[PDB]
Amino acid sequence: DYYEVMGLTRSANDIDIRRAYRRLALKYHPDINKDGAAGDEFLRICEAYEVLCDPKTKGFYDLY
Amino acid sequence: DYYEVMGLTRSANDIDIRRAYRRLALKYHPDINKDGAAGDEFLRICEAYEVLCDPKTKGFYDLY
Amino acid sequence: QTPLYEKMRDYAHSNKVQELLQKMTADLFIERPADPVTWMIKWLSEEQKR
Amino acid sequence: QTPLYEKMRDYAHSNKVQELLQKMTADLFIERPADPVTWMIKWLSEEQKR
Amino acid sequence: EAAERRKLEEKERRMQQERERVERERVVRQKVAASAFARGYLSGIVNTVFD
Amino acid sequence: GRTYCAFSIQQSSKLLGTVVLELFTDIAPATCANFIKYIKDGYQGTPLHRIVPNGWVQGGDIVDGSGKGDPGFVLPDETYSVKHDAPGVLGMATGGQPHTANTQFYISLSPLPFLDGKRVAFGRVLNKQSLENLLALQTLPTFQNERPVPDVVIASCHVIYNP
Amino acid sequence: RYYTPYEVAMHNTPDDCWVSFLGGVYNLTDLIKANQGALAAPLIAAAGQDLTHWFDPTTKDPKRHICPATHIERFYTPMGRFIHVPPPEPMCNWDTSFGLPWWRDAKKYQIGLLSARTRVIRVRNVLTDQEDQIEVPCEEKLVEIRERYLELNAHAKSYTWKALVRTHVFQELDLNLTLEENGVPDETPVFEDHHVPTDYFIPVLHVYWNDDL
Repeated sequence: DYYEVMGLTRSANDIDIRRAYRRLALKYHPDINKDGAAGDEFLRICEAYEVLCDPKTKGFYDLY
Repeated sequence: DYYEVMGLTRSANDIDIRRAYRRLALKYHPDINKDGAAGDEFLRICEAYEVLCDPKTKGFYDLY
Repeated sequence: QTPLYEKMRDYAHSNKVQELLQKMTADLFIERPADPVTWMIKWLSEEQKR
Repeated sequence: QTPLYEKMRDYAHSNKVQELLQKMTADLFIERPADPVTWMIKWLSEEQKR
Repeated sequence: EAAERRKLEEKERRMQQERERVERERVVRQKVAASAFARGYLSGIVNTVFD
Repeated sequence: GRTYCAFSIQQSSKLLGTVVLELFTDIAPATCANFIKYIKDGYQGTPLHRIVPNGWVQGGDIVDGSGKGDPGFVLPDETYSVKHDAPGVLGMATGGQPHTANTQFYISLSPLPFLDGKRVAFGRVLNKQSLENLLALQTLPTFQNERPVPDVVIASCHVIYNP
Repeated sequence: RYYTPYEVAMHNTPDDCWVSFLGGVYNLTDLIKANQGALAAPLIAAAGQDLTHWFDPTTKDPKRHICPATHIERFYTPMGRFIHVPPPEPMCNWDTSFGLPWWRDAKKYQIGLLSARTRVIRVRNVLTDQEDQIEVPCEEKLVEIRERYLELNAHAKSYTWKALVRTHVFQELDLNLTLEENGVPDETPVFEDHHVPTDYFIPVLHVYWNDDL
């Protein structure tokens, strides 16, 4: 899901999403995290934050 | 006055009050409508509906 | 995390398993048996020929 | 929402079949056989023995 | 036990460094803001003077 | 020229009001016949089950009195001709699927456009006193999950003005 | 007691269903057992999930709104109609004889209490060197930390604990005081706020042996 990948829950706030993306995308960035199982993880982190940082897309996803 | 901001005639059913609130709010919400005038109008609508929804407060205001 | 889920997503969203499961569930709902497990045994037995 | 559709939803969402499906799919995505038709047969045969 | 105490001391030193980093980040952001705003308002002031 | 029937509403040995109803014996005759046969034998102590604030006052179960279906009869769907647009429209209620109607009845308390064509409406309230009695029954002191905390009961029920 | 979110996640099946909402962990198994229809679907599909978004804080009932179709106020149930929710229109099968909604019947359907936060403790067995990271609620007495660690050593009761309390010296820890009272602070918020990985430093608990027989 777009939520579990960030680690948050379904009732996360806006600051909650900011903090979750902050830590998860400073832990998995290619220039910082050299290698591992961090190829798909960073891409889904970016996609989840992009979906969940805009209220219209966020709500449209939440209903479906 | 309160019935004037939503175009209420002091003789309309509660259903019409609900429709007025829904329509005006969804047209005037601060998110959907980037407009400070819309923001203060939405504030007025929220206060008016809050004081016009409760039957006890409805009578308390009507006696004024 | 992404690796454990991806290994299962890639398996489960591949055609053989998915359009086996969908037809099995469809026929299970159509038949409405008392005990589903032996009915699925049967259905898989006479579907193994195909 | 004809009485058939409602009856199917009641059967589809029942406890027995839904938990059985959840169990089977979890086990199948664990083992990951390249021929799920036969693995399902053996798995259901061993389940039915209990 | 000595290894653990050394590790904890290292963590404390790193956290002191990070607090210094955050403080100077805030200070430089304030510097750049207080230059940009000053220019962007003196522009309007001198435009009004010309008018 | 229609038939008329009345019943009383009482909460915990306190008379809360009375209501009189006209029955559309010219629009849906069989539904009125069943309703009068059950108000003559039944409804004498059946609680008001479901009470929606701006919706309807429901109730009238017989064998259980608490909202589960009853055996012994099933009522077919007669007619969708009376339209739910004004308060005080008495009608019968059934499951989602038609031709399962039972003694469960409901009286509207607001315009209800969606119900038109789904529920058999075959009566009306007669005056303003009864409608005000229902509208006052809305704001009981405490009612838990859409049921009055004490038993709001039909104490009496009778038929007047017609055979 | 208490439960980490992952611990709640372990039970997701119509045979053992646990849900966490409003800080409470609920074992809804007997509900799903007694109400097996299309009513049980929206919470079966969220077995082991976090259900706080359904409800609101001010009252324990689910969120409500003015229904657009009928204009009558009723529960907002986008997921679907869960058990103990009335139908939108007057039906003939929804009884109201039952006592209390399951989100209000805490005494019969609540076990334990959900942890608002969790932390990572690195436990080190000093006799036989065996490091182990573990996650425990950030507010729990050392007795239940020992209970969590009992799955690592079946003889952890005989062992004695020690922590790098403050300079800094490895000192004894009282069992009835939580990890925060005993002087083992939590710094992951500062770690995050200062761009330091939350797995860079972990607080450490040494576990010495106490000879017995």
